[PDB]
Amino acid sequence: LENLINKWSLELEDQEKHFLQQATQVNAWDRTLMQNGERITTLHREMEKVKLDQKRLDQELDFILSQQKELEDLLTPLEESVKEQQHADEEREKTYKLAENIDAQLKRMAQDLKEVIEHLNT
Amino acid sequence: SPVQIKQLIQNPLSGVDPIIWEQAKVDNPDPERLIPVPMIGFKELLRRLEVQDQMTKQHQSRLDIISEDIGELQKNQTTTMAKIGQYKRKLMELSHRVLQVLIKQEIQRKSGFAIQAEEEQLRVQLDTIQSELN
Amino acid sequence: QLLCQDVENFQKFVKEQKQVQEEISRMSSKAMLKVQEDIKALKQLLSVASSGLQRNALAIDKLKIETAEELKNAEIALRTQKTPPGLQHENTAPADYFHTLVQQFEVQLQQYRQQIEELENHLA
Amino acid sequence: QVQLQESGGGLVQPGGSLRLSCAASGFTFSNYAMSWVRQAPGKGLEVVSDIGSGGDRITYADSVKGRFTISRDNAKNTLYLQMNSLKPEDTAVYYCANQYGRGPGTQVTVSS
Repeated sequence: LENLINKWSLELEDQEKHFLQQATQVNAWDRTLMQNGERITTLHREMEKVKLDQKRLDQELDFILSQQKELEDLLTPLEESVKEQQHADEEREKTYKLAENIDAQLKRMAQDLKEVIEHLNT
Repeated sequence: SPVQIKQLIQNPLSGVDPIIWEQAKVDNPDPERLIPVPMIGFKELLRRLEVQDQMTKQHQSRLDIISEDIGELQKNQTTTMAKIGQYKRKLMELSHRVLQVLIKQEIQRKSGFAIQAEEEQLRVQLDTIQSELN
Repeated sequence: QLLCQDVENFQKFVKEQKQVQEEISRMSSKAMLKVQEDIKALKQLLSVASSGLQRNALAIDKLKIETAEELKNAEIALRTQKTPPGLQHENTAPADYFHTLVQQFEVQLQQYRQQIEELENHLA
Repeated sequence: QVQLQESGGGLVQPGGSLRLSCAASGFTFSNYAMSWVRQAPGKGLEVVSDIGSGGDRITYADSVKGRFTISRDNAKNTLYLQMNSLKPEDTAVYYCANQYGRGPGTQVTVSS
């Protein structure tokens, strides 16, 4: 009747230290869960911000396309009309062709340096 | 809340020792966004455990969505880099095509004119540039 | 022992507290720790992405400006054609174009030389 | 060889209206930009209106802004000029042209 009380009172001297262990680790785990939600929330808002910046780039890129399309539509008729067309006229042609070539060279050099850097930042 | 915190994290609550309760206040990891709340019994201990699982369940679900929006971003990024490569190329093309038209116009509209001074100053500036790269 | 069945009021409870203690003993943190890892991982992907986003956002503004400068230059050509022979001597814009063009050339190979050295130093 | 012939000119009272034409030949008109140019006998050349190959990229001199309208039919190789609310100062020879040539002209007098 009474010796039993010595069992349950020794179980409680076996379940108390469990409780404290558990409560300690709960206070630890729930700290993790709070860090998570905080870091999740921060992540999410940057994720939306970057979405925005991306869409801005998409818009600028559409704009550029429109600009370039405008530029070609403006340029082909000039090219055609100018197509249906002397010491000075021959010398002047050398002078301005020299410019055409130089521009052709410097653009190649540009294009080549870019492709090198493309192979670089890989 | 403002003062009201101070007005209810004291004295202790539901039979908590005034000494252990005071130890939680100082051992508080983020008193800016949290208060000590007594949890008595293995039941509140499990209740808290199950809340953790529910929220971690929600946490993981966001990360899967967000993960989704990264792949989209990454692919959006690669497309963007590609269009940049084209449009630089087109621009380089168009730019040179314009220089060709302006040139044809110059020769034409100056037909039968003396070579002219400022025109011979280009020649030099152009010849020195061709030489500077050879 | 008359109403002392309050030992049954101390038997059923001990188990309740024992069978929950076992439930606590069963739970782990592994999932909560994936969440922790996954966050650090996605931060890393987002960061490289947003870095490259700024890199070629610069590429895009430079491109937009230049396309716009070149659109102006084509409008010069259109102005030249429109102008009749009697007013061509007042068409000074083509001259400004070419004068601007050669100083742009001079500025270009200076950059390209500079870019070359940087690229050599980047290799050593 | 750019060949241009204009017409539709005449003598009108202040406030009057007129519509000029320029027939183009010897060149693929649809690809070229065109101008209307004028000269009063004492003064110098003044462009009054421009237009691009496709009838876009139009411009006007402030003098005639709101009063003149420029247009073209590429199919009939024809350049037009509506002139409304005409003034004595609009009195001149009206040429149609680009950098490659111009026509004989067509006289426009607005009496005073």
